[PDB]
Amino acid sequence: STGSATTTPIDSLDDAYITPVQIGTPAQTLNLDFDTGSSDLWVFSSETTASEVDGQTIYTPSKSTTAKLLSGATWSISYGDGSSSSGDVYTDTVSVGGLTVTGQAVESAKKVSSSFTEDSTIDGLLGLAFSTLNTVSPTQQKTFFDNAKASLDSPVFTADLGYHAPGTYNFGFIDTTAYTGSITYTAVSTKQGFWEWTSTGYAVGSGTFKSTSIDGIADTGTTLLYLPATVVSAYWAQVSGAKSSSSVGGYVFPCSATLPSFTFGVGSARIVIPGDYIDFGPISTGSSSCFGGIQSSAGIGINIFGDVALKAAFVVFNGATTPTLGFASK
Repeated sequence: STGSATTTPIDSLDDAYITPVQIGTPAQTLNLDFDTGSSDLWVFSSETTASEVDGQTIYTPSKSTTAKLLSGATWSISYGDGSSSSGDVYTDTVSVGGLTVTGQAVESAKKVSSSFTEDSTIDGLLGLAFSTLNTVSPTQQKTFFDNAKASLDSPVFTADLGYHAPGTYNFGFIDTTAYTGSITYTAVSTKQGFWEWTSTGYAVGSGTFKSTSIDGIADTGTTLLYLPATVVSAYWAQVSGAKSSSSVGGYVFPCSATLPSFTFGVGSARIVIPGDYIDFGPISTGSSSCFGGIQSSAGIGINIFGDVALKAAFVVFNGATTPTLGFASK
C-alpha cells in the first residue's frame, strides 16, 4: 500500500504544517501536525476540557462505529516549548491520503496546554518518531507509521515541506519527480527515539564549507533550525545589526536585511537553505526587528533540524530494519 497527503502551513510564517487525517467510521477529518520528533497520535476530542478548545475540530469517539476504548490506557506528554497534553486512548481506523491503519491508538486529549488551545488550526499531533517514545501507559503504543510499515510497498515515508506553500507527506514510496539530483542517505541512531543523524558541517552564504560533525534530529514538528552556539554565532555575525536578545528569546535581525543562505552537509552532499527561509518576520506587528530562523540549541541539549532546514530538502525517513535518513535538493 501507499498513501499521499498534502501538508499546508498554518500561517504566513510556516510556523507549523497541518495534514488532513481521517479518523473513525464514518470518517472524522482532523488536521494534524505530523511530528517526526514525537511518537503519539493525539487529538482534540469530545473529552477535551471545553475551556481549552478554541476552534479546533474534535474527534468524537462515540460517533465512530470502529472506535474502541483502550481500557486503562492513559497518555501524558510535554514538549520542548513547555506545551503539554494528556488523556485516555481509543483504537480506531486512521487513514492518511488513502493509506489505512486499523486499530491505531488515537489518544484523546482531556487536557491541553494553552499553546495548543491558541492554535485553532492544529487539531492534534501525529507522531512519526520511533515508537519507543510513545507515552501510552501501561501498554506503549505504535505510531501510525510503525503500524502501517509492514503493509507499505517500502517501509518509508517522505516529507516534502513547502516554503510558504503546501507540500506533501508520502508513505510507502519515493516520488522520484519530487527532487533534483540524488538522495544522499545518512545513518540514523534510534538510541534516543528520534530520527537522529550527524550532519557533516555547514557553510554561511557563499563561504567555504566548515567540516564539523553536528548530531541532531530531523523534526518536522519544530519550526526552526537549532544548532550549536558556535555555528549560530558564525551565521548571524554575517548580518549587520543581528544579535541575540534574551528578552525576545533568540537572535533577531533588522527587518531591512537580506539574509545569507545556510548550507548543511549530508555526507558529501549539501542542502542549501535560502536566506529568505531564515526570515521569520517582525517579532511583533509593525516591528522593524525580525526573528531569526536559525537559533542556538545550547539550552535544549540536542540540535534540531526543524522545518527551516527540512523544507529546503526532500527528506526520506527510511524505516527499514536499519533506519536511515535521506536528503535531496529540490
